Amino acid sequence: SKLKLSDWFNPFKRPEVVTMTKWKAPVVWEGTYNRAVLDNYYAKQKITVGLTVFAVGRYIEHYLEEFLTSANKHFMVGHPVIFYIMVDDVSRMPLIELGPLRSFKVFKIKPEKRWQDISMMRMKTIGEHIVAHIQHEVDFLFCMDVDQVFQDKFGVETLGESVAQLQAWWYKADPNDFTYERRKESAAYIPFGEGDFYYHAAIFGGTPTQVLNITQECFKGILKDKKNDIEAQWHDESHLNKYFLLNKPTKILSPEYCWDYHIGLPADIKLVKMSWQTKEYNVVRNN
Ligand SMILES: O=c1ccn([C@@H]2O[C@H](COP(=O)(O)O)[C@@H](O)[C@H]2O)c(=O)[nH]1
Ligand SMILES: [Mn+2]
Repeated sequence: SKLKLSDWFNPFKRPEVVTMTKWKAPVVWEGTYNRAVLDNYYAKQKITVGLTVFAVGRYIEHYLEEFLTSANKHFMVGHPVIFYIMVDDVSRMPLIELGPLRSFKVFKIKPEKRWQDISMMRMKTIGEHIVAHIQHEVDFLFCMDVDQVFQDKFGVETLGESVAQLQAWWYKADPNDFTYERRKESAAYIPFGEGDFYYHAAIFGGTPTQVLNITQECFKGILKDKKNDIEAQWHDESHLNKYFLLNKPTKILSPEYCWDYHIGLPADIKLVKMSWQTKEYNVVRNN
C-alpha cells in the first residue's frame, strides 16, 4: 500500500532521457531514484527477493561464478535474497561464499540440445518453480541471463509488479527499426505499426504471480510456433516483447541496468549497475 511514485522518483533529475511512459510507468535511470528511502520502506515490510539463473554446459565454467559473486556483492544489498540456480551438472557448479542476507538452492535440469531450446525452456521451468515454491518464498522475483556481471548497486529501486529492461542497443531507435518478429505466422508477431520499446530478455521480473504469467504466456507462444514449424527470430526475447506489448510493464529499467560496453559509453549511461559479458546472439546492431 503506502508507497507513492513521488516518494522516491523524480523525473527532473534526468530531463534528456525518457523517464515516464505514456501509461505512466517510470523508467529508472541513475539519479532519478531515492534508494535510501526505499531501503527503509522495504526492509520494514521484511521484503525478500528471488533471483533465477540458468547455466548449462560450458556456460557453468565460463560465467556462473562471476555472475553469483557479483550478485552476492551488489543485488538488493541489505535485504534477504535467495538465488535459485538451475544447472545440468551440479557437480560442476562453483560454490562461492555468500554474504549476510543471501542464501540459495540448486536444481538439476535436463539440458536441451539446441541452444535456442535451452534459452526458451527456461520459461517453462521458471513457471514450474514459481508454482511449486518461489510463490511462497519471495515477494519479488527477477530472472536473469547468466552471462552478465553486476558492476554496481542493483537495488530496491528496481522492484515492481512487472519489470522490464530497455535493451541497450535499441533504446533510441523507434518501433519500425526494432527487431520484433515480423512474420504473422509466429505467435510473437508484432505488426509494423505497433510497439512501445524493445525489451531485453536478459532481465525481467516482478511479483511471482506476474512472472508466472509472463513465463506462461511466453512458453505457450513458443510451443504454438513449434507446432506451426516456425521459430521467432530472437526466440524467447521476441515472445517477451509481444507479451510486454499486450501487458505493459509497471516499471522499466534504463540501459544502465544492463549495459553492453561494446556500444561504448555515452553521456546517457551515467552509472552501470550491470553489463553483458560475451553471449549467444541477443539483438545487437551487428552482422
Ligand atoms: O548453452 C547455453 C545457452 C544458454 N544458457 C542460458 O540461457 C541464457 C540465454 O542467453 P544466450 O545464450 O542467448 O546468450 C544464458 O545467459 C544462460 O543463462 C545456458 O545456460 N547455456
Ligand atoms: Mn545472454
